[PDB]
Amino acid sequence: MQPFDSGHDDLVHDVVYDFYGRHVATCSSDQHIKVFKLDKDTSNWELSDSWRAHDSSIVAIDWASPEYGRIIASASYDKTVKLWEEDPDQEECSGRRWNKLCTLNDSKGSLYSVKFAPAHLGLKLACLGNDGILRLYDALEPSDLRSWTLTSEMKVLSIPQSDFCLSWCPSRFSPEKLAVSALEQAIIYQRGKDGKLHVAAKLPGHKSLIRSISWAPSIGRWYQLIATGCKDGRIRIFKITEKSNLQVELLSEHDDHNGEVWSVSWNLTGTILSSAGDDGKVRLWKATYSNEFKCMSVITAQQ
Amino acid sequence: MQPFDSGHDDLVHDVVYDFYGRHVATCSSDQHIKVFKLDKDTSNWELSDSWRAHDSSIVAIDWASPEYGRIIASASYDKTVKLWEEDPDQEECSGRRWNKLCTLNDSKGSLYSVKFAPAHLGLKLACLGNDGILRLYDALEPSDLRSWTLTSEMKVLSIPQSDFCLSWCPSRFSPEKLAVSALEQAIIYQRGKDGKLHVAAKLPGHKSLIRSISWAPSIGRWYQLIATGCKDGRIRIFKITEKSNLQVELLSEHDDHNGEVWSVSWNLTGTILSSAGDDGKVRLWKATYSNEFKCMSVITAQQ
Amino acid sequence: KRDPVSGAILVPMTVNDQPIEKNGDKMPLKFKLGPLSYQNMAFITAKDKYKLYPVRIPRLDTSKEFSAYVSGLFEIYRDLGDDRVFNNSNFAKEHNATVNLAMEAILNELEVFIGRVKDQDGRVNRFYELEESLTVLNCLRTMYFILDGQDVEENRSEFIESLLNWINRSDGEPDEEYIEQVFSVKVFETQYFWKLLNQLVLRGLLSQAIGCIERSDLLPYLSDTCAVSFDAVSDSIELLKQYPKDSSSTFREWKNLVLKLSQAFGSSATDISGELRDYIEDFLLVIGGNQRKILQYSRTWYESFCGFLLYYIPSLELSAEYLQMSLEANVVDITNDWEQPCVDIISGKIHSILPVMESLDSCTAAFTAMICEAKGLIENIFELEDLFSYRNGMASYMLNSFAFELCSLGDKELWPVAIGLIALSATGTRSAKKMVIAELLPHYPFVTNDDIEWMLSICVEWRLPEIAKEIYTTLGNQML
Amino acid sequence: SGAILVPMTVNDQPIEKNGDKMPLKFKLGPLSYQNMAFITAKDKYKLYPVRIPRLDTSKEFSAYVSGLFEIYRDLGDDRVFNVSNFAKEHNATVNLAMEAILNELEVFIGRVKDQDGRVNRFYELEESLTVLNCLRTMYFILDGQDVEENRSEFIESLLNWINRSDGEPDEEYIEQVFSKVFETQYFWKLLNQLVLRGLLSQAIGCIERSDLLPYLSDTCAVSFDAVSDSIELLKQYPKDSSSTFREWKNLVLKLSQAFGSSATDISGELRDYIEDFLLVIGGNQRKILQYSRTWYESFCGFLLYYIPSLELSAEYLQMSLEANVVDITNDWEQPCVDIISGKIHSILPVMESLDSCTAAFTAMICEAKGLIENIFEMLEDLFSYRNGMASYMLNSFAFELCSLGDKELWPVAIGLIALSATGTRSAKKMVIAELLPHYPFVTNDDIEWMLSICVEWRLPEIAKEIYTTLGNQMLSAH
Repeated sequence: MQPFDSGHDDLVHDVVYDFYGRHVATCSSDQHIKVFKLDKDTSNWELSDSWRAHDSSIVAIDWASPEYGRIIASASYDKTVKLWEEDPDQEECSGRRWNKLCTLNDSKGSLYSVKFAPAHLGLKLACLGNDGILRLYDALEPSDLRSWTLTSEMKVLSIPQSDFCLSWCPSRFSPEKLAVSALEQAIIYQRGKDGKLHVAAKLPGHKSLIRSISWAPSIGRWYQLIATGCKDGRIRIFKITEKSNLQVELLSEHDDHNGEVWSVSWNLTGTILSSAGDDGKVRLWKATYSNEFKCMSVITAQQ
Repeated sequence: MQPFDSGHDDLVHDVVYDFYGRHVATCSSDQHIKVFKLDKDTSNWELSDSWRAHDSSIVAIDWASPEYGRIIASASYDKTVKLWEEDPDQEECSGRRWNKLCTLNDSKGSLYSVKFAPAHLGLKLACLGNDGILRLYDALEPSDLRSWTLTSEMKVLSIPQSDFCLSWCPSRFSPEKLAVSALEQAIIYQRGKDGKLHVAAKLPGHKSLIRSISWAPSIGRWYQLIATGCKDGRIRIFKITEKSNLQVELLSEHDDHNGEVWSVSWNLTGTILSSAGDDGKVRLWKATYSNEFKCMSVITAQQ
Repeated sequence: KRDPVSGAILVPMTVNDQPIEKNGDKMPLKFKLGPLSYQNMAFITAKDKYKLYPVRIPRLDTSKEFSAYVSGLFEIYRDLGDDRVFNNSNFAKEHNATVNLAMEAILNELEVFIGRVKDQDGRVNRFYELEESLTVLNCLRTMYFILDGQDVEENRSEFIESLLNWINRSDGEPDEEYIEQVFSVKVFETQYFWKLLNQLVLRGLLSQAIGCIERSDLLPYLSDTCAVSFDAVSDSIELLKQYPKDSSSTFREWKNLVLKLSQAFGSSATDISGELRDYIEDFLLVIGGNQRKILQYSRTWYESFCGFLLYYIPSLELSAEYLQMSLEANVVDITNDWEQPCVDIISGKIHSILPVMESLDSCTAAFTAMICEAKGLIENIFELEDLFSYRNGMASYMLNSFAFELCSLGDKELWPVAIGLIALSATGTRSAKKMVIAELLPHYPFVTNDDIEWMLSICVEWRLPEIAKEIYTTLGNQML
Repeated sequence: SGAILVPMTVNDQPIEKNGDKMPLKFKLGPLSYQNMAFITAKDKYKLYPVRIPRLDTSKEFSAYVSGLFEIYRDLGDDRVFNVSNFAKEHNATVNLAMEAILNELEVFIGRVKDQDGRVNRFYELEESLTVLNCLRTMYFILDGQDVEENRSEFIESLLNWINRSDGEPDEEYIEQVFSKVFETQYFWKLLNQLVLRGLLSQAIGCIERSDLLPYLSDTCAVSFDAVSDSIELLKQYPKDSSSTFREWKNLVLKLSQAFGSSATDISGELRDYIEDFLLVIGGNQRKILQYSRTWYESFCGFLLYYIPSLELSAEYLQMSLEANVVDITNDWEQPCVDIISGKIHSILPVMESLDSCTAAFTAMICEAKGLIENIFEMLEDLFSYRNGMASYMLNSFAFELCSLGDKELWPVAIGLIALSATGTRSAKKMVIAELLPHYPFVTNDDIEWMLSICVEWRLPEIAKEIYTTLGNQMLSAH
């Protein structure tokens, strides 16, 4: 496990995996998007392509389900979200191996996050920015991936040192819903019976900026689990059970990091949870028989 | 539980309980035998009678089963064993409340021990002295308690610091047999099929004078238990199982006393074992589920 | 007033008449165990040492309360008839029912004994040992004589009621003495209040809990300062007033309202202290069941345990996991003989509770094993001819032991209970029981004629006529 | 703070001690062995592929996993426990699957040894085996019976567990003890130690190396006989007949009683040394504990020489533990005290730590044997404390396997979920409906097995997706 050079000039914001974990998408403030592939025989990550995608810092990125094709979405501070699709009729590392499908620019504020909705809800995505407005976009007609409709708008923080996050609920066997974090707030939106979005619940306790929230795959259970990494040094794991209105519990709460917990991610099966922070360490957590989380291992970056 | 005065001038050798534990027989070198009774209402030991019984130190004493009447036997250094029977036609403390039934004087050496055999074997007794000769005597005709026959003679030792002990096997459901200690030796005698006594086994390990041996009541078990207090500071509990030829084991061995263990006695039910020694302490022992003995309590005569 | 080192209880012979001086020569101390437990004898074969020392076995019980307690437990024993052992398909369902009942019967007999020992003022030492026993049984009952291998869902009221009993009867705390140390001599803002409040909650002492709140900050600081939190703190008090003790369903609904309440408050107007703010969120989290917080305000492993069941998830499927979390938070206190035997219960290994109880009281221990064998929690595995060993069940052992022990107690009233236990012994040959009685009986402390009849009647019932030869051969020589 | 700690990189880590706390970010990947760490900061543009600590990608493992899965599905209905020969036969086929597992694990252990890679794994595995070796001896041989039912199988298994837990007494130490005469304590402690462990073969060997034929045969003739026909008794320690034992112990005790009271033409010390040797063989608890170095040597001896009855197992454990406490150094000693004492559930967590796999199947076989059982009581999917504890662990291990990236074990994965003793069929359907899209298909055969499961479980949409997928992907090649 030797590190490789991203090749970015400025700072790298996000790194995201494709469906099979054989590819990775990267975005930096150098206004470039890079895509790497894990060569099967060499087992070394190599550059598939890189290109100038935005006119400002490209903060968030994400892949769409293989089911719809090779599609990547990027959010930038230039108040825009762009959609790209791998055109295999172009050499790799040709700068033109990915084509812009379109540019959604309804946002009037820099964009902080962009996540694709679970494939089982169609080609749908959501983004959040400065304007504290959540926005859902749908490729209503997968026949033509260029036309995306603005499916929804919601004032997450109707009244604006800030951060924003998004994370849909993966489970195909559960009512469409996604989690949103704006500053210190963390609210959940659920698709109402009327087709619109509604604030179904809130994750309380955050004493400062929520740096990262990840909704865990619920393969095997009935309740939902969504973790958050706050600037106040705590990892929090919320248990959302719907009995209908959502019931919210605070399963675990960890401060092991002593400092901002910048990134929280989940396993493929939602069996393992990861946290990273100032302390320059990454901790992994599994759940016990009573559902409290224990830390199973700690990877350091220090020295 | 305040101590009472025996009333003896010289030194007290033995103290023995009647069948119900409501009476006690005492003998000293002051050549006197005393019998105390536990007054029911006062719960104070009071003198029933005292009288000059021998012409030398009366070392050992013992009561016969209530079944045959009020009978006490005494062994003395004047090479004699005497038998007494309470004559209730005489005032208590009249010196004439106990009558001599007879005087067995076959011994040619001072007598150290005298124990009555389990009532289920009839009115029988055994004594041991200097002449290293064991001797059994029988009141073959309980109709007349004066006639005692010499039932057996056995040379426990070859050639006449010296201590001797006796202790029959209580169990009515077990072949007549008794244990004898001479100096450092400890041998068991069993009634042969031929009516005579025979050396069935030996208790090995004693590194010096055996001060006391007591055969435990075996109510509830298939094996016999006989404890010994040696001058070498050890309490030893031997397990004798006959499969009849006797199989001998060494269950427990304790040195807690650090110094001569002078007296070892058993419970009525043979559930509790007692040891006393130089250290001026008395320890009580019960057996565990695995039959090793643990000390359950320690009484100290130490200031 | 007693102290062990060598695992043995060390004690003095006499208080102001001990014959041996540590400077003195080494002496020949001799001791003879008497036919009467309470009447033994120690003496010394040495010059100028002619006193006899009547000694009685350490911790012997001659009290009336005890012989009553023994008799009372013997009833419950012979009354279980065939249910004393463990073999319609309801035979299983009915067996358990009559046994879980005998268990309540025992607990009672013991609570009565305990109560009577409290009123007379002899050694506090016995009262203590007995109470510890009860606590251990109180745990045993809750964990095995209520749900019969089922889950708290089958019988919630009986379980929770029993659990709360065991907990608030182990240690006097939080004793009212301490509750008023938290009130005398700015404005109940230090943790002392909340640690005490959450402690009462964890112990199920809601009645008292609400009382503590309605003593300071509820109606004044809140109602005036912040109106948002006033509501939270008050309709939370309301939720406590109605904690579901009977319906497993009402609980779920209950916990939902509790969590709904904490979610609301959790994200709302904080017109109160930065500290007081948290103090109430922690209070609301404990009620909700947040394990993290339950452990936090727990002073002993058992308050953690009780709380997990009361607020988190009421399912003995997590009992093991609960115990572990609780023990990491606060280890087992070895001070009191009861805490460990309870950890052993809650964790399965029940046999290791017996030795301890045999130490507190030989009697209770014997019947506790008996009822455990009946319930099928412990069973013999073993594979001349007499049994008073590890051969028959462990329970058999202890009962026969206690039987034997009773024979030296000198109480004629308990001699039937003695012979009885040996008679009804779940295992052991009939001839084995014959031999044992053949030897124990000659020792019966007969006084009246009625006694001699009961005595002889047993020689009949067991075919020990030869034992009656001796009863007569004796009777003839007693008069004389 | 709680578990492990490992370098993100050995000679290339980005964060320097006592510097500026930075934004370290970490994303778990669809592949256990392929995750990623990075930093959002200036001049920090390297990506750090990280793999989950203690992950097993070895071939030996996927072989081990497959092998255990066989033993699993082969137990058919015997995988569960129903409440008169159905009982007797059930136990028989289960106690057999247990031996099957022990084997699969011993083989794995052996193969891991041949590859001088991280022997940290070899250690963890051996500990597991020891724990199982104890578990088997105590519950998968006598089935609630006593050592009298099957003496040879028991004693043979007991001696195995004991002389496989720790290498001692290692031959290295045996020859540290062989350099006036061997009337040393070190000799007897070693001799009695071999006796307590049942290593009589070796025991006799130690005697036949010094003092037997010379000092004895010459000095004292009385004790020569004792020491020699005692050696003879060892050569014939009854391992098959519970009856031959009783007779055996009788001769042993008869021998010690004879010597015990006889001619001492030898040292005052050497005298005792032999009586202690004779007492240990006889079963004197006092002495057994004495020459015992660990609680398990005391335990083994009590059973071997005192009384072979698991009715005293609890009493034995206690005596043994007072003599020598539990060594917390090795993760196995405690789980064994827990077995021997009843509480078996508390052995699982420990084993889940040594190896998640072995732990899962150990619970499975324990549920089968009826040693542990679920007590628990809208839409309800289970991968929780709801179904058995064993269920949990197996499904956990199943899920874990899906991120392992080994296509060979994906059937073992889906299999465990399928054959899960409990849990609704529709519950198992949903679970597979989500896990399957992630199968790492390579060949066509693979895609068929893949689709065949959509059929077997009625997953049409889950399959059309599988197709649509291979569709776009294939046309993208034009």
